[PDB]
Amino acid sequence: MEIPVIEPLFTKVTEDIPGAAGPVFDKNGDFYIVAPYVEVNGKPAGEILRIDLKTGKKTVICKPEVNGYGGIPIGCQCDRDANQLFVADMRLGLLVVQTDGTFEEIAKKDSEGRRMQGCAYCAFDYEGNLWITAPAGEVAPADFTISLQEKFGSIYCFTTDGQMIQVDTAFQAPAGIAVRHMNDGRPYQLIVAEQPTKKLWSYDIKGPAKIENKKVWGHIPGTHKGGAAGMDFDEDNNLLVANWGSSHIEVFGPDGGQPKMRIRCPFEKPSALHFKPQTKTIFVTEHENNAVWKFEWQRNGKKQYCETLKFGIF
Repeated sequence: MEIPVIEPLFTKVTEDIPGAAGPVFDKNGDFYIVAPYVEVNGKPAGEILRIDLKTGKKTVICKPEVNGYGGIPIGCQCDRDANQLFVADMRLGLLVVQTDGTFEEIAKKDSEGRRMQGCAYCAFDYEGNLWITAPAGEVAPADFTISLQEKFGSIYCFTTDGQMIQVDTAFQAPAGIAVRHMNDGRPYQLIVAEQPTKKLWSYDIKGPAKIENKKVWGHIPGTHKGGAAGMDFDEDNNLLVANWGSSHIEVFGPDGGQPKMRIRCPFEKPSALHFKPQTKTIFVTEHENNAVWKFEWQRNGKKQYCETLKFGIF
């Protein structure tokens, strides 16, 4: 059996975004991305940008720095309790970013007193817990390292009661992260991409910062440089994964294994993907042209945590 391949129309949203990644929509419908590879004096100076969907014009929302050390923001999720962005930063860890450009560095150390690792991708479950991958070594002012060769990448859970808890470690550059929910809305599986090994790993979610039953969930095709990066679910719990270096987005079924479909990209290096709320439109960031694109998927995306109601009774 061959994996079926579709090639839908990709439309340019914006361009000239150094290391375009972390697409996200806020509670007002505003579109945001990150530009991690922006530099000042040969030093990290990554930016969080807002983009007008009609024109493609860019507004620099936040240029985060802690004690003179610039950030490398990679992955974003919007909160539901307030219109604020949770941003995983490779130099600064987890950040909470306001629309006025002010930001708060969440953790310099974890719950056990260990020094915080630089983060890349984050994902909310419906209970409010933020699951985060950390492929980098220690946060600034430590020297920047990434676990591309040796296994020191970690997984974190920022719980609802504000605890930064390391839930697993010994990953070789952990990348994209997503939560599989059951039909009733209960968090069921935590899917974690491991980039160079071309594998997706899964956990069973038992509760806040509680993961068990670690196993191989899916396989990423290709022997190219790179692998799985940004990823998210559609409404049927199909996982769509940006496969950096393959010119493809992989489509997995709810139970994983081998991809059931491949989406051909007009570029080599998709970095991340995010649905526009209540639509079939996926916004894809990529590193070949350092640009943002959009295409229509077969169905709506999975309801995002920022769309849900904190005081809703259903």
